[PDB]
Amino acid sequence: SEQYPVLSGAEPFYAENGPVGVLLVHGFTGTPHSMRPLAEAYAKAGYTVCLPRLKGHGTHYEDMERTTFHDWVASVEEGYGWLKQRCQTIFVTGLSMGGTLTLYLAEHHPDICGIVPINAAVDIPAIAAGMTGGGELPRYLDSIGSDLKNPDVKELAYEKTPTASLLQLARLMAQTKAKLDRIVCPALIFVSDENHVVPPGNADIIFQGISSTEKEIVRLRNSYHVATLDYDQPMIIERSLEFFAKHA
Repeated sequence: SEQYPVLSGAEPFYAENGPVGVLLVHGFTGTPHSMRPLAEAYAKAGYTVCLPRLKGHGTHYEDMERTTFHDWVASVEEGYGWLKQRCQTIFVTGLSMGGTLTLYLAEHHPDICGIVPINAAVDIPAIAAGMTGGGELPRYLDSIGSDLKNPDVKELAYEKTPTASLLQLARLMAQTKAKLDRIVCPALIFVSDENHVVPPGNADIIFQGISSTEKEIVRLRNSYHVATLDYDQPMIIERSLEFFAKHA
């Protein structure tokens, strides 16, 4: 149970429109802020939209510290269920760990129409390494800002990362990576060529691992990791809309 109140800007976003739905998943220590411009664009295009707030996110990092990856999965599952009550057709898109959760969801549901992971994380060796090796880490790691090309964007995210939450992320990534072959729905995979957080190599692990018969990669050349708020935002939105229309 969250002990801290939800912060302004971190609210989930819902829009009831047509029978085709899009689930949007934000990232680790992040908030719905990172996916909001996408959610709004898709809503305006006539899609039913669900952008949930991950448990322990958008409140306080102490809440986050208390969560496990199961809680984050449950938050996304709640959004899937909300769409299930309203939509004949469901797409899922997500940034970073949101992309990881997008893959995870496609691995455990048979009726997802398509996925759009954006810089999804499935293998970050430094993380598991540090959780089981190296020296003892502080309880909280200091955030020093978001990986963005555009300097004038401020992402709404925690100023500290609970180290305990890193193990949860590592477990989520490991279990998602192991089950990639269960994914059969069409996939549009975005990857930033320059990325200082997730190795772009992850996109290939995903591309090769999934069983999808229709899969594509779009390499973004004008964005860093937080691409949804970076210069390539218009392309991400446009290509995603084309993807939704192609498969619905």
